[PDB]
Amino acid sequence: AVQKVVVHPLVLLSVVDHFNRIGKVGNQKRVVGVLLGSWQKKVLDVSNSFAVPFDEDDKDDSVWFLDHDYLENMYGMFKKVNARERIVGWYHTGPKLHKNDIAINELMKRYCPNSVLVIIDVKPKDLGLPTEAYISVEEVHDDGTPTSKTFEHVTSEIGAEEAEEVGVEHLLRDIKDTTVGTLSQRITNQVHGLKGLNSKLLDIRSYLEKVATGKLPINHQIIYQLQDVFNLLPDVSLQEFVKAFYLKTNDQMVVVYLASLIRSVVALHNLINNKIANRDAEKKEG
Amino acid sequence: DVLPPEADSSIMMLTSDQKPDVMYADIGGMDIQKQEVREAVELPLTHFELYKQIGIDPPRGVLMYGPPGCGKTMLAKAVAHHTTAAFIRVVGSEFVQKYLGEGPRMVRDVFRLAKENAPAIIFIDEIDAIATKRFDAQTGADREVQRILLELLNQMDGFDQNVNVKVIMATNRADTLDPALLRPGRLDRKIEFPLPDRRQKRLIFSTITSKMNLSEEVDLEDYVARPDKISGADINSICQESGMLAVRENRYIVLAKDFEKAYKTVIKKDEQEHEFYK
Amino acid sequence: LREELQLLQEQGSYVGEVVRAMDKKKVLVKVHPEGKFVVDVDKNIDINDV
Amino acid sequence: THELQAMKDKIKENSEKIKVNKTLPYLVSNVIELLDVDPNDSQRKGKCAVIKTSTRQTYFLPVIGLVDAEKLKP
Amino acid sequence: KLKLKYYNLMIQLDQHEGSYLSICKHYRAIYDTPCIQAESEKWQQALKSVVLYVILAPFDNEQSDLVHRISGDKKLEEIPKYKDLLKLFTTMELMRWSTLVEDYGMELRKGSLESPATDVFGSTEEGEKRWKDLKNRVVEHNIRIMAKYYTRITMKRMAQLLDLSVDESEAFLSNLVVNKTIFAKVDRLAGIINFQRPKDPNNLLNDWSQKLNSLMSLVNKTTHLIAKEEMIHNLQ
Amino acid sequence: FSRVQIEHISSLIKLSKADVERKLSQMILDKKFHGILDQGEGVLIIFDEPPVDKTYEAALETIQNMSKVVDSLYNKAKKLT
Amino acid sequence: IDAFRLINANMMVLGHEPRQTTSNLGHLNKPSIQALIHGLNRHYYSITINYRKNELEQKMLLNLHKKSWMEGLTLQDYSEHCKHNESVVKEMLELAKNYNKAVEEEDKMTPEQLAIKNVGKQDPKRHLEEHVDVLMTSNIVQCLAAMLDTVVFK
Amino acid sequence: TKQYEKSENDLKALQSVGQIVGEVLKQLTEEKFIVKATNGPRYVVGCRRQLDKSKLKPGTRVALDMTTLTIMRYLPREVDPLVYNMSHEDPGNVSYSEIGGLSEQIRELREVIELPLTNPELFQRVGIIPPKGCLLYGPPGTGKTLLARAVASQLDCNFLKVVSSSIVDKYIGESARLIREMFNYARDHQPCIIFMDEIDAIGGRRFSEGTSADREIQRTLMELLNQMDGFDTLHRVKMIMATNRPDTLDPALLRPGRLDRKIHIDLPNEQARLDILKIHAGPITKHGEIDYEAIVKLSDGFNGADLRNVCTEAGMFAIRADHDFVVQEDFMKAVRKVADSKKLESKLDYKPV
Ligand SMILES: Nc1ncnc2c1ncn2[C@@H]1O[C@H](COP(=O)(O)OP(=O)(O)O)[C@@H](O)[C@H]1O
Ligand SMILES: Nc1ncnc2c1ncn2[C@@H]1O[C@H](COP(=O)(O)OP(=O)(O)O)[C@@H](O)[C@H]1O
Repeated sequence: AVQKVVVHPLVLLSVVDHFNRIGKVGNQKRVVGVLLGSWQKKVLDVSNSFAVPFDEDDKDDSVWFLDHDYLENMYGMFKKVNARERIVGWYHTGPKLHKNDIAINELMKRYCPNSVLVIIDVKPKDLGLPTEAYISVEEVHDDGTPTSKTFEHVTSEIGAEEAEEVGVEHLLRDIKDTTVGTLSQRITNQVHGLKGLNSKLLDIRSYLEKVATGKLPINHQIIYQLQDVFNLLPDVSLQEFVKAFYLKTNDQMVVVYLASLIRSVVALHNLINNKIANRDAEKKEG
Repeated sequence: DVLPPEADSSIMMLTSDQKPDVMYADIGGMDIQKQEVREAVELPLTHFELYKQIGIDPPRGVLMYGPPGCGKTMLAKAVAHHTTAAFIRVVGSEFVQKYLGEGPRMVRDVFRLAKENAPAIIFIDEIDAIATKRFDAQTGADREVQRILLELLNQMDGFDQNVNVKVIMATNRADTLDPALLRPGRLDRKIEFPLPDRRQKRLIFSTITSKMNLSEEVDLEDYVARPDKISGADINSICQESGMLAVRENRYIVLAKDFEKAYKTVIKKDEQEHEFYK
Repeated sequence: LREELQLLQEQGSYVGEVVRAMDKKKVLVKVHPEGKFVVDVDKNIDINDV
Repeated sequence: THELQAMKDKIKENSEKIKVNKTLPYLVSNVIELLDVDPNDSQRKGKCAVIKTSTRQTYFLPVIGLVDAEKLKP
Repeated sequence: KLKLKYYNLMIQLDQHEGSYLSICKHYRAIYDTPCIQAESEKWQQALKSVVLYVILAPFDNEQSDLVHRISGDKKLEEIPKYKDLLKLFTTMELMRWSTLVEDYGMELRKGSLESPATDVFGSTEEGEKRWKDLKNRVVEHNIRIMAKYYTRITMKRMAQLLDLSVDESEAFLSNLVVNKTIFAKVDRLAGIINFQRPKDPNNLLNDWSQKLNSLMSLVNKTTHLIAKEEMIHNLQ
Repeated sequence: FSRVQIEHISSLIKLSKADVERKLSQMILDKKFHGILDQGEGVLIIFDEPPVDKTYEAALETIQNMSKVVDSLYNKAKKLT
Repeated sequence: IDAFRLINANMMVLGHEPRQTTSNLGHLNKPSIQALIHGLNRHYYSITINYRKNELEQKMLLNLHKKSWMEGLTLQDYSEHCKHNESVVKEMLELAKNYNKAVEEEDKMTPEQLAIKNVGKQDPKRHLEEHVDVLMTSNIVQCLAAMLDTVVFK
Repeated sequence: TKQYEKSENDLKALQSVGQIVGEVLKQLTEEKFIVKATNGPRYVVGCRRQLDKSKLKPGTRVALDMTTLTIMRYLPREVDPLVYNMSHEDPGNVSYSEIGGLSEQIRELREVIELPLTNPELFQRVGIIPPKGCLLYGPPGTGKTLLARAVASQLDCNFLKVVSSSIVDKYIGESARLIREMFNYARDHQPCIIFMDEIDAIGGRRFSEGTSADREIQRTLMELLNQMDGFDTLHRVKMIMATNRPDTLDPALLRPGRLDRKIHIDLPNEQARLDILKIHAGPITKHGEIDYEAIVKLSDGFNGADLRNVCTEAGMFAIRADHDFVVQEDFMKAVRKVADSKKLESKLDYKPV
């Protein structure tokens, strides 16, 4: 099926600028549009998209509709100008999908064999790479219930090709690039580490909160198996983990030995040559 | 930036480890013709220092001529056994192009691919195609490829001194070869085609039949005289012709009537009572 | 570098041979792969310099 | 069952684009023909063709486009 | 279809002296003739003769998917000897060699089809060659799993597990270690012998790349944790 | 097999233990055979730690870097006198 | 990109050289944009382009492409640097230490030659820095492996 | 209606531009490979991600992108002229027996060509090198072109005729390369056979050199030599050569190798002409009165076509009377008298060997 999707900055902005379109008039609900995907292989890619006016009542929180004439002739517009582009699904700005979002995909399954819905985020806050990806699939259940659709999460990544790189790479004008080797890896050690702390923290806060409030199910199903997967590896020594310690010490040997070698070479060349050209410039001019 | 340099472009060389190769030791009639190639190939390549000691500069001149009898191209296949270097099959007319500039894209590269991949050797088979004297500007490209022949005449002297080349040459007709092609420091050594003779005959008699089935019936000392009065030849193929006459049968060892049949098929004639009164 | 790397594409560059100069300040020069041109000063090097 | 006239309209509109993009014959050319398909190393399908020009050039193209291998050998 | 019957003539040549591997795919080529048949005894004896030569051929990667191609057919499982032959191959573990003699000693009395006993035990010298070959195949089947599980072992426990003398253990360990299928360590005087393990750089590939290969699942922990979490929370 | 008894490895090679110990130790003398024997309990063990490469790089640098400062002795002691 | 606007040919009566407040004009002309392009400066003229914010979207789309050099999720890619993490990253350290042996065996030939030619040929060969960055990956070695004490224990 | 939209969706694939042909020359790195356009500019580009350079190799016909010029697809072998030289077909086979004479011309060429193909062991049994070609000449008598044409569809196997005309190629007569371009598939489709009529006008002497159009000739000869002068083994191709005269070819061709054997035709004997009339008298039916030796004894010293055509012309001259069947009476007159006019221009037909 669909493993991972490539979300370019162009489609994300194409939702967010429409969040300015209906956002200046407001008010509630979300920005929904039709997603134009490009499938070269099992890995999915996204290039363009277009948004359609959408309203959803709360009464009746399950009522939703889109304009098919807009989806039809504009697809005829975008397929005309670009024959490689076709609709792989739809999208919305969330932030969290209400249970009614399933039937939208079930309606457009006539257009595409598998429609992947992309939740997006117009205002960056947390925790990381924005948006989200959900693919329409029927997993049934291990409990043998009548088949129901719980959308499986698709990992989303940001990328570009050529011209879409040109625009944004000039538009940054913000932080140093990269710089490779010094600030890069250590700031990533802060972000990936600390955002990994509050991720599982708030996620384990939901683990206990769902047991405290929100039952049923809730708990079951995956709770006992997933939590035991957390209890798979504690994981400490003795024994072989002690061997990995001084083996890792034996690994840092070579690299730091080489470090002292570069120290001697850099100090030799630079210091000797600089003092030469220094003492020479002083004794000749003075 | 330039290339490494280089993987270059065309051919290139090998032709031994990737085949073909043919043993020269079968034909010994050319020994005196190999006497040049003996001293003019091995030591010139393997010693550049001895030429400082003797006080004489190694020539790039080598010639070949006469075909048929051919020798030549197959004799260039010989030294590919022992000396390991480039071997490039090239004529005058195969590197003719639709564009004039490809010549130095070959021959200027040919030099920079040779001396950089040196030790290397290059033989141009039948160089006589590019020696034609001509005017019209349609040949102005060829005039430029004989200016390329001049441009390769120009930049081949950069081989002086040391590493590396063996300039070996062959033509069946010496007519249109320019004086600057035979220029001092270009061709200083001329090999012609010596005609095979009683030694070479008995050598070309023995070398062919020592492989194919031979008989006690076969006395080739009569044929070092009777057919030898004219040919000459191409006897090597004539030596194979009587072998090709065994395919008329159903045969194992070729007969004597096939020996003469090879002589009666090739060739005639005297010619004439016009020569009887002389 | 980038400016000369910007300058040199939209035009290219070549090398000519002057076969004559003009009273109008122009110069008779060939584009050697192609037919000839006739082009003008070129105010640094004058006509009498070449 | 009434969509056959609608499909007739989309093949009239797209063949009108075949009237503007045939794509028009203008430059004279000559052909070189071959059949190919690509296994890897996933699996895909298609075919290719070769062409000459009036400018002497030659090109490697997915099979014509518009008329097909029906005719001819080049 | 006489050319297909000539295969039954050539199986005598391929099976005659030195090749137990050449009969692998060719006994499946002679198996195509009973497919057109319209035969009973020759068909059933072709099923057993083609399923019973697995022990003959040495262990190889081709031998696994080979017996997996013939495995699953509805006609094959009708024979309890196939149930024992499949029992030893799948999941391995251990079974007493005397019980293997019981199931493979009754095949002479079994039948119906006498053809497997004709190809295997029909010849005295060839039968004994396949007796020692069977001994080498079952002990190598034991070594295959045990070597992957070592670490270390003891010599006396190897003697009682393999049901053969310690010198026979060193003999079977000798001709298996010259096959370089498993690199062993064998010292009988101290009693501590061992098989495997890497024997890797190992300070980079093994310790580093594998540990942080588990850290792949550690950094992917919360990723698929919140996934399956939302999955069970949404549907009920 | 690295660790092996000397008597049964002489049974595989079919030779006396006297010239098995001396020939194998002669193979250790040639360095082509990595390992060592044990005469007390009659054991032979194979072990290796091949790479010296980092020490080669180190030595090549610093041993020549001696002559480097010797070369700087010429210039920096020339300004003195 | 580029910019173009057609000047009015009916203005040949009056002058062709506006505007006033030359700020964005004189700054737009530069580089002077070659010759063939400014050959269109007769009968045409360019126009200035500025990027208006819209800072929130510009900032998120800034981080969107920063996912390349920073990390994919700001978590994954350098947790993928925790996946490989010296793995198989020592193989490229073996090629880097082969660049140590290669480059520094000809780097020890440089200072002696400097004493022969007396001295700098300008130069230096550069043949500078380099494996300092390999030692910055060693900072990735020490840091991310020091995370194991936090990963393994509780 | 639906199939028309399918051709529309066919056209939805055709807006994609066709790539540029290329020949991979050599390589530098995994992102850099020496390649040249057919018009001469040399480039180094990157590949696509499916290929390995084992699927490319240096000196390989390939294709490149139209913008990035990246290596994408390819085909190893192509050319225009090859297969289009194949399609000439001769009735017979049985035309073998329809050439009349002559045995040692007929039978020997079978041993010269056929047996080399099927049984090269009989060459190595004795140890004799295989003849790689054959030569006809003339024209005493005639049939050099038909006996070839007949054997082509007779000997069967694989054979490719070489049309001798168009090689000159107008501008840039370098087309001697095309012989290698043809020999390359002759090394591919091997075994295959080649007939050549007219090697003499492409056998130019450069005896006393002049003007221009001779230079392109002699240069086109140098490759033909070198192609047979290899450096290569062409044995699986059989080169058959016939023309007006075996004289001007210069001695380079005249030696074995290039010219493997000497075969020719002379004036067919009246005994063999007795048979040449049967194959002429077979397709024509008349009244049953015939003496074959009559025309053979009356009409003397002719050729198969010369006899036949005039023999049919006699039937055509005799059918001028509008009567259908004709006895040899008119033919003992017409063929007699008509060929007498035809033997007026038999002058100067005797050419050197
Ligand atoms: N019996 C025959 N019937 C018809 N044509 C014949 C016969 N014998 C020979 N020929 C003709 O002779 C031709 C070859 O001779 P060629 O040398 O080309 O003719 P010419 O001698 O007129 O130059 C063959 O193509 C064939 O048509
Ligand atoms: N050992 C030999 N000595 C002399 N001639 C030979 C020998 N072997 C082959 N030949 C003849 O030489 C011809 C090829 O010789 P080559 O030198 O390539 O021709 P050319 O001299 O015209 O370039 C063949 O036709 C063959 O008959």
